[PDB]
Amino acid sequence: MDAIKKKMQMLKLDKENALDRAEQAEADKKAAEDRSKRLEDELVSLQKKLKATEDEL
Amino acid sequence: DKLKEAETRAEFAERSVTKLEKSIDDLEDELYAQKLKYKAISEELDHALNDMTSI
Repeated sequence: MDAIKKKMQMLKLDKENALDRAEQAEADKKAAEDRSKRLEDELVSLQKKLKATEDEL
Repeated sequence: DKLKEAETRAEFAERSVTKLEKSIDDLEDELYAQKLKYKAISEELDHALNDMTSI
């Protein structure tokens, strides 16, 4: 019929919206986790430099 | 006379023919309209399925 087609269109539009939001959230999560692991490496490096300075002291 | 007993029938079949012709003309026209509507509905269903054809 006709209204069934409208329902089919609507039931896919929200699917597209959800997929777009999912992609955005995935990108943001990956970027944040990469920054966090980089800061972990930074903290390890800072600990090593503190240890070396304590050795010189 | 013997004329009238048949002429009565002669005129009688005139209205018979008129009713039959107008009725059959209406019948064929409405039948064709119904067939066109059914064809439209069937095509609507099939082509609505095929316009979908997954998205």
